[PDB]
Amino acid sequence: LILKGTKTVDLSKDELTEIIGQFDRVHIDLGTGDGRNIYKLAINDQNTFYIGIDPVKENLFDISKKIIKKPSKGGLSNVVFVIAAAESLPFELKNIADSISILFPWGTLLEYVIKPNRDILSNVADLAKKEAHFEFVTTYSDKAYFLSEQYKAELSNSGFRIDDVKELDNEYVKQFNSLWAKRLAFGRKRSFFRVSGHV
Repeated sequence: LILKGTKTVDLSKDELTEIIGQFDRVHIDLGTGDGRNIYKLAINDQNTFYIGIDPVKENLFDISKKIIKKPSKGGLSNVVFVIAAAESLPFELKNIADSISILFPWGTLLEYVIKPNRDILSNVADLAKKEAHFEFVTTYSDKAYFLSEQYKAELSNSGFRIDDVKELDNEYVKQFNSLWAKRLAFGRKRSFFRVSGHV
């Protein structure tokens, strides 16, 4: 279940394996949103295949129509948008990612990362390969909680070993091309949190 411009089509496990073959790394961005964060990641690193997952295709149409253009007009060969939700990830993505990111999640996905929801995070952990680097960047209102043993033990029980926790400012977030990230970055002073480590 992927997007070819504004049209939804199927991609089989084989086809995907074939594509991933021409790359040394595969990164997955969950709840990718409007696909801009992923777009910038890919354009700056042609040695990685980027998979942006999101349950709402309407928000992906623009970038989706753009990545499919010829390279001369902003097209990209290392991107694919998957239409799925954290509650039910596609089995084809099992044990495939070298790295995973969840950037500025909203709604239920934010809840799953913050609570945390061990079951849901467990399913996300299944998308990563043995190595697997991960990054969770969140914000709620405009750091000790994430460094607590409780949160650390729960994420660990889900397959996520925290190596670092950092509090980022608007200045940093101003770097993201996401319209959602920019609204967040350009507004009131706000606190951002990045929990990162390995699977």
